[PDB]
Amino acid sequence: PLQTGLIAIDAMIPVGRGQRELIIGDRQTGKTAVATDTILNQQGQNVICVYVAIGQKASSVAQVVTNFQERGA
Amino acid sequence: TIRNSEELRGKAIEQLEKARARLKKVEMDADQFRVNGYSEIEREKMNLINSTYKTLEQFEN
Ligand SMILES: Nc1ncnc2c1ncn2[C@@H]1O[C@H](COP(=O)(O)OP(=O)(O)OP(=O)(O)O)[C@@H](O)[C@H]1O
Ligand SMILES: [Mg+2]
Repeated sequence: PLQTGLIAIDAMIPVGRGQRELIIGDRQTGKTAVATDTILNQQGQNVICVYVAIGQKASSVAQVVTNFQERGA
Repeated sequence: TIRNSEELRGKAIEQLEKARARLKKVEMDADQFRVNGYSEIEREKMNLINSTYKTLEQFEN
C-alpha cells in the first residue's frame, strides 16, 4: 500500500507502491493539496518523496517548501 | 380504582426518583467528562508549545 490518508483514495482508488496514479482536475480544484498531503503522510513509512514543480510560480513553490518544513516532512 | 392510584404513585415515584438518580449519575458523567476535557486541553496546549519550540530549533538549524 501507499497510504494517502485520504479515505476517499485509500478505500476506493487505492494507490500502490510502483504505481502511477494521475491527479487530474481543473485549476484550483485541490490537486496540489491531495499530492502534498500524500507526501506529508509518508512521515514514518520510510519512503523518499520528490516534488518536481514544473513551471510553477516561484512564490507558490516556496510556499510548498515552507509547508513541508513546518511539518518536518 | 384503588389499585390504580397506588400503581400510578408507585410507578410514578419509581420513575421521579429514577430520573433524578440518572441526573446525579450524569452529573457524575459530565463531572468526569469535564475533568478529562480539562486535562486533554492542557496536554494539547503543551503539545502546541512543545512542537513549536521544536520548530523554532529547526529554524535555528
Ligand atoms: N481536503 C480539502 N479540504 C479543504 N480544502 C482543500 C482540500 N484540498 C484542497 N483544498 C483547498 O483548495 C484550494 C486550492 O487547492 P490546491 O491549490 O491544493 O489545488 P490546485 O488544483 O493545485 O490549484 P492550482 O491550479 O492553483 O494549482 C487550497 O487553498 C486548499 O486549501
Ligand atoms: Mg497547485
